[PDB]
Amino acid sequence: RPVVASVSLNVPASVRY
Amino acid sequence: RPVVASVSLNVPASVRY
Amino acid sequence: QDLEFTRLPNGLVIASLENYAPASRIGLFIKAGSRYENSNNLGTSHLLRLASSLTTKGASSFKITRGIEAVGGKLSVTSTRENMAYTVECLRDDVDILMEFLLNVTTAPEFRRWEVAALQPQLRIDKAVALQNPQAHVIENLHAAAYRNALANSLYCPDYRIGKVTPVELHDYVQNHFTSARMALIGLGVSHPVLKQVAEQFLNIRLSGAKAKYHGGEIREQNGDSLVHAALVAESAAIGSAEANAFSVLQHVLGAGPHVKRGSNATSSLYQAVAKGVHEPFDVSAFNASYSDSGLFGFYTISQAASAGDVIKAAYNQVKTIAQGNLSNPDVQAAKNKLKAGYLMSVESSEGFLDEVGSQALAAGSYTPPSTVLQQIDAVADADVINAAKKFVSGRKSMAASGNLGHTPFIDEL
Amino acid sequence: QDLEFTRLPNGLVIASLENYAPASRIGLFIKAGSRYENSNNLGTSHLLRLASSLTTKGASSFKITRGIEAVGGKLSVTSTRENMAYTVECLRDDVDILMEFLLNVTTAPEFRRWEVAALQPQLRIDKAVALQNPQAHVIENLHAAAYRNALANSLYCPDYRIGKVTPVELHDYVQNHFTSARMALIGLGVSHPVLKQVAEQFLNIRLSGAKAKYHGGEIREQNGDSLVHAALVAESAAIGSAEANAFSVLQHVLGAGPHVKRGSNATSSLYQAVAKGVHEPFDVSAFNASYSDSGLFGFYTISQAASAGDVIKAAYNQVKTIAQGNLSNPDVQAAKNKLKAGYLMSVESSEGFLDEVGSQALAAGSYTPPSTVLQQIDAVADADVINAAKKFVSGRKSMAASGNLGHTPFIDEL
Repeated sequence: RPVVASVSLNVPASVRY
Repeated sequence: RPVVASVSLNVPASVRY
Repeated sequence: QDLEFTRLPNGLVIASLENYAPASRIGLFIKAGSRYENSNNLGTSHLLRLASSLTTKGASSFKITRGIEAVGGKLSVTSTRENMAYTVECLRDDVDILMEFLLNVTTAPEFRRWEVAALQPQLRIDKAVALQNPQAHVIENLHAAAYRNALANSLYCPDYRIGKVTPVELHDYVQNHFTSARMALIGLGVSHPVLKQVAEQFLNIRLSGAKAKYHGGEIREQNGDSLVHAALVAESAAIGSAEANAFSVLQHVLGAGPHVKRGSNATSSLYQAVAKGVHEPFDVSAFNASYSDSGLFGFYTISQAASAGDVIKAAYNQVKTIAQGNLSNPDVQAAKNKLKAGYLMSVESSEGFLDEVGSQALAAGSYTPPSTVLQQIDAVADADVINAAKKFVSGRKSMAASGNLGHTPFIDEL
Repeated sequence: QDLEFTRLPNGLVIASLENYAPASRIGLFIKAGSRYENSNNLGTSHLLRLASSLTTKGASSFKITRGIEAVGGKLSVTSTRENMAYTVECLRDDVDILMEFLLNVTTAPEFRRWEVAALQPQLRIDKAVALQNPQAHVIENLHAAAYRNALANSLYCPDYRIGKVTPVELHDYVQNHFTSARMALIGLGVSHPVLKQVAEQFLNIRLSGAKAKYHGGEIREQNGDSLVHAALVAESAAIGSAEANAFSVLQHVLGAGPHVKRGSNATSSLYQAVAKGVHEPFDVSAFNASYSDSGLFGFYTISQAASAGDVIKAAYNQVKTIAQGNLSNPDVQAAKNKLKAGYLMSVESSEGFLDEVGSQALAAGSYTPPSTVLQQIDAVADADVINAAKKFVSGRKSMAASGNLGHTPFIDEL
């Protein structure tokens, strides 16, 4: 699936798909 | 080049080519 | 309430939708993904994805991290091979603060020398958490194998690059890609003139990228895992083209992902086709990726070692049958009900909603409401759904896989 | 003195050449290279290449390492994708000891559990010293890209495999590949009946491998180095075939490596062809690899980043001219004088001599003296030398490269 990155200052870093 | 391995008990391990 | 949507002389989109919600929200979608990274500056966006919370001119790395937490907001950075979002959240009583924090990130980053040095080895963790989830180096090699120049640049950063990034190698990037001609100061839970104020006062400022030249190629990863993963794709088409909406429905025709928790996925043509003969664990689904210049389509594999070929040769044969006319209409109209749902359900949440309001604004220049899409799903043709798969089968193939690869075939053995 | 050469009922070759030299020497060439490693047991030969000096039945890992050093010998292990030599040396007054040490390695290895555990992390060093010399992961990926099943198995061991090798995963290997049907108890500086004694008393004991199915493929390594390395090859032929001896001369026609220290390599058709237009550092030469089942032929690159295409497109165009008939006879007869030399010069030393006495004995079954080879170099045809390059150009292509790859082209752009 068209994976997308995400980090933050307060949201847990994750891997959308 | 047709590389070859070589280790030993007393010769320094090397890479022929 | 309805959706304003405007545009400045600088090319800077805006939006706003004062839903009278308590929770304000902002997004600033930007085209600065990994594709605009040339050969020298690889992995820079990965670093820049963490470069939030760093020093600015208007405030320090410290003041930001405390002012935000006081009001109770966030500062998240979604990013893709195309885009680079700087999303936030807050309570609407305190937007005027958090806006000031934001544009000081983008409009005035100092990117000092030393704060970088602490920030680099963070990558070895960030890059590592992802690859606990083995998809995201399977999927990267596709873009590495299939495409060549721009979209092949992984989001994440190669190892050796770490320890070596330069700050000038950001200033050059920011001054070339955070540009008011290709941005989108989206908003939400907030009024329109407010944003029109700030953008004209801070964002009133001034490179390009090459095209994804498809190649067709295969990469292999014998990495000792107990399972197999594999993806097999072919040239898709970009978004906006109605050729897209034939794939995106052909997705659900073929493999959608589980709609029922712990379900047998009966209606999936592909997963059902594997279930005969196979009597061991597996899972499999469609892969649709639709970027502005181009895209990919195919499917993604999960199987044991010996049973890679015996699964992939169900998918490939199945989709040929979908290309040889063997198909029904209710499958499609059933499949559309899925596609017509996931779009709406995705934009259920303000965030998933916010992901779509602006993602259009950059490639396109207008917001398509949901209704106008559902027409474009209704106006789809069962001669496009077919082809579609004819493009897939006849088309050149790119492939990648990971795990044990002692019984996994190449393309040509298909 | 002349070269005895025999054969037992078990299929165990022997040799001996009592040159009345002071320094005795022995080799035991065996077919157990990486090719006979299946998907599960990868990197096992790498471990087994270090497994010398370990415990046996006839003696310990300790007694071996001290008895050898007392008399002053050695215990070296040359190994290839085909072969696995257990060479030694000594003074001829003390052969009867060192022989006993040897066959206890091969005929009675215990491969205890714990000595392995100390021995595994040695690989992370061994694997690391080599890749200070960047060729040996460029060259490995060729066999990884080009060939599929057997010869693609690198000599060296993948990372993740370390920490996980099993001893049973050696006993199964040894009992399947250190077999008296495919061995060669070569000797030198030593008499013939002596070896005939020992082999019948210890080696009087009892799998196969798949063939190298060429594919054609390309692998890429963007690894931040300051230079570029690249190799571009096509299907060669195996040894023994006179088609081989057309390549091996076509090697020196095209690029040989420097015969003059610090020389401009004038007579090399390829290196000279680069020297026009290019005015920066580079180096380039032919790549000939001739295994029993198959082989490869091509050339190997060294250049800067921007000037990869501008160098490779000299080689490829040049060799086309060698395939389009444009060629002279003295180049060949000059090139033969090189090939006729390197063979003899290689077997100058007893060791390099010993490398050839038995390498024939395993694939072939007879020792070809030097003279009989030099005839086979004289009987070569200038319609084989041509195709030869016609096979290269028209043939399917495999490729790999390492360094910076922002201006390095694929196959298809050639």
